[PDB]
Amino acid sequence: KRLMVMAGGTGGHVFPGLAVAHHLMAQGWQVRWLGTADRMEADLVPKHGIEIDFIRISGLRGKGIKALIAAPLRIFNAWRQARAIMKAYKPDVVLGMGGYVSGPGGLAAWSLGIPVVLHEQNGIAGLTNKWLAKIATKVMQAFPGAFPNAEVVGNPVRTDVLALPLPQQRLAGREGPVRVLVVGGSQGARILNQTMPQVAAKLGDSVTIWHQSGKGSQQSVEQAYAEAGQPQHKVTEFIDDMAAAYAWADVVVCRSGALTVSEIAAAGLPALFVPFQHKDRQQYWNALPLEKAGAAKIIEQPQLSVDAVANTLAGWSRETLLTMAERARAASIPDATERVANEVSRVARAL
Amino acid sequence: KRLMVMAGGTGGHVFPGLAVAHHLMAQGWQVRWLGTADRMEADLVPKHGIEIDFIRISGLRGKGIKALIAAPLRIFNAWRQARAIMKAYKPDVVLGMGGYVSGPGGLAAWSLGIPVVLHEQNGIAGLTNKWLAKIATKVMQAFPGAFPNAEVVGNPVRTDVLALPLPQQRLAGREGPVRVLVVGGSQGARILNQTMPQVAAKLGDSVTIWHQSGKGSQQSVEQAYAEAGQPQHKVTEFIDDMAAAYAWADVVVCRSGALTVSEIAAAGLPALFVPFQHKDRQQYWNALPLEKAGAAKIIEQPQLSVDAVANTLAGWSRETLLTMAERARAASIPDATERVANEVSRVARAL
Repeated sequence: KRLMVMAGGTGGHVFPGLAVAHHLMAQGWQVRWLGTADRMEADLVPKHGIEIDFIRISGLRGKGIKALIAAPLRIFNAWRQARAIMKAYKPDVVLGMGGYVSGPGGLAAWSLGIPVVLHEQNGIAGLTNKWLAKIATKVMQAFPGAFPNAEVVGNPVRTDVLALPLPQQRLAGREGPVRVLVVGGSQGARILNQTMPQVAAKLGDSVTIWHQSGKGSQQSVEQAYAEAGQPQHKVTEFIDDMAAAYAWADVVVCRSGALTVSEIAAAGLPALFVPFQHKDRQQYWNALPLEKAGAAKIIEQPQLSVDAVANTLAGWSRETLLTMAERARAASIPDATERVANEVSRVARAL
Repeated sequence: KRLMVMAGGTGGHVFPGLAVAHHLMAQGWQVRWLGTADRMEADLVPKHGIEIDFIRISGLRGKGIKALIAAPLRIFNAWRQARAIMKAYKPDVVLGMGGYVSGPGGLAAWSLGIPVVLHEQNGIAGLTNKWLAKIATKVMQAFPGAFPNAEVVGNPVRTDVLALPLPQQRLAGREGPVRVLVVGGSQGARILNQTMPQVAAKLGDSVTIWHQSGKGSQQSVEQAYAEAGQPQHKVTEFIDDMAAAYAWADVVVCRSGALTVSEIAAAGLPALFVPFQHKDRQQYWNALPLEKAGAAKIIEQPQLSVDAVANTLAGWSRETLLTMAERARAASIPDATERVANEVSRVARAL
């Protein structure tokens, strides 16, 4: 069976799409990618041993369906390019993980009678997925709320995180300072590198921190902690083994990208989410589900301060943290990858 | 007031000598150094703005004072070199901090009628100091036992450590995992770098570690802890602010060079001393004083192992550690520099 995946690196849709592709390739499936030449998937997908076909959508990015149809020549051309690719590759089903390229791609598949399956990783539907869903044979979403009735299947999560012991077991008999894990990602989180050292000064002996500063920020954060009078805290540029860090932690302080929220839920860890601000507030919507379940606390930019973070952490006892961890695990969906792959398989079967 | 300090090729002798030098220079005293052009003092002393005269003694092969004294022409020449140096500088007194170069220097001062003051930093007198004591006007030792009746004045301690709050204040209300500070010095202690990660594995959550690995060993030790399943421990190449680390720690695992032992006592901290093995067992004798006071535990490499260290730490309760801490502080002398400085002043005035 042939599967064509539409998922660009922008918006981070390529990673979950890659998870599904690899899962199906292990089932004998042939997978081909549909993306754009000057985007991240152009370099990453080939490194995964997967072939990729390109189309041009220049000037069409950021346009919703009404805006696309208002550009007759360009939308028709991208649509014709995708149609040619699909007539040649002849996929049995097309999977759209979100992203602008999936618009013309989805329209091409649909016009050719190829079933379209979509997956939305965020708490709020992306511009393209929102309208593409109307010609989709099957629509899935990671969290509830992005779409009114789409089956909730979660996002793919790293196997090592999924393998972690349940919260009660992991936290059993644990006493001593609340272990705070600060995660900034490869590039690091500027606001966290600046805020946490002062938070440490306010909380003193009540917490033990492992702060991941991001590339080239190890030295300055390490210095900030010493200046705050809490030099004993651990600061690393990166964390290669997130599963090991999650197993150690009592609570995590980090941004709320969609995959990150799913990973946190699967790890069964309480979190204090600092959503990246944006008029769309995508990350805010990604974290909301966990906050609603009482597994995390969201502090958007408009309320972020040293005192807000410090007071928030200080208010969480070990009993409260255990409850939050369990609620996180409960809000988790461990087999998102298999579920999506199975639905893509069922739809290709025309069942 | 002119003083000539004679201290050999080891920080053990040189560092305390520099403290006494600076202390007196800030009081109008003129100070000059006597050492060897090939040893570390040749580079360090000039960096402190102090002039340094050298004694050239070739063909020793590392034997030291015992060899020099067994070579008639060599001892005669070294003694005359020192006399020429003292005839030109005309010091009112000379301070010997140990080391073979102080031997010809002391003989020279004695032959010119210049009083000789000695300071022994270790639990066992160095051979040069032992013989020199036979012509010295005043002998002082850091710990009792080096010499039978020499005044005990201790060793110079960095003042940021001397100012650390008392054990009761530091440990008041402190709970949680025992904080273990592993110190290997600028070059690191290979055995500690290899032993502590394994010890961490055995003690798990009962301890929190801050391991100072030494130059170029940060990454290998960091990796060792991760492989031992305890990646959360802090690992730093160096520790500049030792006072801050000592403030944080509950117990210290380190070598027992003389200055280190005095520093541990001043910090009022329990310690697991791992003496550097040698025929003279110098470090063993430096530590023995604290252990006898019930402020530390000594473990020589022969009976040193993962289980040996882990078992020792696991056997110390917080109540016990507080006791040891108080014992350590009680066995401390905070005015070593001022004390030796005063004795030097008294002798120079022929009091």
